[PDB]
Amino acid sequence: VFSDFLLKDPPESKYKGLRLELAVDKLVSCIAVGLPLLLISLAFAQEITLGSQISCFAPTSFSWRQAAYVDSFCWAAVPLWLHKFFPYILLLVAVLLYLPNLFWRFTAAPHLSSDLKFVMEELDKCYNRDIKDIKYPIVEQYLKTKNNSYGLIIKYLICRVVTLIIVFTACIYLGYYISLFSLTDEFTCNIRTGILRNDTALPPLVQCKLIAVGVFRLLSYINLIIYVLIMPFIIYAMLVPFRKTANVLKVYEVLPTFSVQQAPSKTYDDHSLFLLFLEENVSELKSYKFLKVLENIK
Amino acid sequence: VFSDFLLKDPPESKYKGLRLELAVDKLVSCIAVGLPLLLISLAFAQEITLGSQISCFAPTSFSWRQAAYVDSFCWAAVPLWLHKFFPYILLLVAVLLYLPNLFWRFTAAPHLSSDLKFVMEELDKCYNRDIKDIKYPIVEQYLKTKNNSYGLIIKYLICRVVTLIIVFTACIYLGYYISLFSLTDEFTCNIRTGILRNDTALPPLVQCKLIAVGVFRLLSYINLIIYVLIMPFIIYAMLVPFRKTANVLKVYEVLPTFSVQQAPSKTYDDHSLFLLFLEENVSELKSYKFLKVLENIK
Repeated sequence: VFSDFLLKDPPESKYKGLRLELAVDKLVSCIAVGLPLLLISLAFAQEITLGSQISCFAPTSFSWRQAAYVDSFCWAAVPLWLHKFFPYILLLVAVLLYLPNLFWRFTAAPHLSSDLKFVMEELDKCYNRDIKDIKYPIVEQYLKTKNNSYGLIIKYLICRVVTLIIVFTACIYLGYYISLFSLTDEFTCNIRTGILRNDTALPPLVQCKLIAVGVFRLLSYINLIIYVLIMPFIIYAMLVPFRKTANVLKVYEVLPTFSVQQAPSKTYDDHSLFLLFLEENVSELKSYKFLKVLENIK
Repeated sequence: VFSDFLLKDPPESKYKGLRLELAVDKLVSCIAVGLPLLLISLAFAQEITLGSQISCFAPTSFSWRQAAYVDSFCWAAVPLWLHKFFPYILLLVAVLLYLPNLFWRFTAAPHLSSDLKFVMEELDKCYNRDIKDIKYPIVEQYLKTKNNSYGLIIKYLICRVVTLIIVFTACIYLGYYISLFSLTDEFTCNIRTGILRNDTALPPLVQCKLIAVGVFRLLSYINLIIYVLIMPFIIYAMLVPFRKTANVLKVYEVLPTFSVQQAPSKTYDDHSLFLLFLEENVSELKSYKFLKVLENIK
């Protein structure tokens, strides 16, 4: 009947902590954000301890400031900018990896939270009414409405694709850096450009060794290992229809007011993602344990 | 009848988190504020690691402090001030981009929040009364009153226009800097002005190379790419009437006390912006899901 649709008695803070993000996605994002931040914090601290990036052997005739000038000249411009922009690139990739979390929180979190709250409220009310009667399937209709939408799934896929693309780009950059800075970390520098061509009082070439190359190599190796370890998790999370989902509704047709589920399908609609979130958050539902034990009774 | 106008029972904290800013606007503002701040923090840290901005080759006859004096002279005054004022300009544009958020929060947030609260309260009360009757359109009148106002839409347009203008000015400045500081980062410096003209003990010219030019170029490239990526979002947000709006009222004429909407129009009035905010915040409304499932029933 049209008597259960009243909403004059809504819960205040009954749920208080609904999980709006999947556990594996949260873990992957947390790792991929924390590791670069900590590693470049370590790099900044280590070079602050060191105080320089490149060391060049200047002739004894040169004074202190002439040696400083040649050091600065050789530090500015085989691709050399890879070693110079490594921490900035790591910050950029860390910020880009943190961005999808903000996008998901700002574009899809409130609607998903409201839908989950409504669905579990309806489930609990229907279970209580049915268990009181034994001493209308609103949830089924809401899921049927969700069966044709495409917004939340598109947002989730966009977040996962952006994260995967950023991770792959970072992996490519780190591998290229590791391959390039492997033979040596020293080169020759020519202090000749400009007016310095005329005078021959300066050596034609000076040996310049790049410092902290080994530390950067170790950080690149760690980042590459972590990223190639976490990439399969992102790939698996992308395949929403093929996730190992446990049908929470499979235990709910024991009640008389629930029909047997038919036509699973669940290719790339909001039904699949919503079912995944419902399975994740079913721990809060009070009636789930009662339904499970009642099913195990028979 | 004139009996539903009582207000002796208002909710205390029923809503608790109404979204007073659009998701895309919030994301654009957050990105355009965070990126420059982090990038100039990186620039400050990097030069603190470096400790200098310009390196000049001084003659061996010069002492330490004479070289420091010529370094300072060449650092002070082809436009050179572009490289000197880059972080200050970035802070200025970041603060100017953060200003519209404060303007919107101080001038339009409370009134919009109150209007939204009143509208959803009226919607919920009318739905409950109608669903109780089946076992006066105050919202329509309030929207008709809002159909002639122009304040909130003017404030929103002012915020968007200011943000777009600041972003475009920053893009122009960054492009000009990138174009200018591309051929070289070194020049010649003349230590002659004042009493130094008479004595010939100083070289007529000295080579001075600007340091951190490549880092500034990379930061400018990143800022320009991000800003030209986010500008179309601002342009789309400016076109309020042409937004892909979903009529939340389209599901509300099922109730007998609701009339069919007519004359959409919605050119540049507060009705369009208020409808956009209502569609964004409809997730909090309890009756929206019930109306959706009832509409899907038929």
